[PDB]
Amino acid sequence: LCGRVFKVGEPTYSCRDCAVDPTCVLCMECFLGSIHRDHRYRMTTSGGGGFCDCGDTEAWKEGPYCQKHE
Amino acid sequence: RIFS
Ligand SMILES: [Zn+2]
Ligand SMILES: [Zn+2]
Ligand SMILES: [Zn+2]
Repeated sequence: LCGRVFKVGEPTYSCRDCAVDPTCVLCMECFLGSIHRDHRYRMTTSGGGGFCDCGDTEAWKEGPYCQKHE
Repeated sequence: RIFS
């Protein structure tokens, strides 16, 4: 899986429709290849640290994987 | 998840 660790200043994305909780996040690559790009998404600027949740079924009510990692 |  992705597993990407966020860097300082990096955009991170959650989906208000599908995230199990507010800490559930995707890196830009996964977000842009996910169903969530068509949903009510939210972007935050990373302070660094933390990681992409692509592929975690516990993190997403729908569409846990992006097209690249599925 | 976001940094914890
Ligand atoms: Zn990712
Ligand atoms: Zn992915
Ligand atoms: Zn979604």
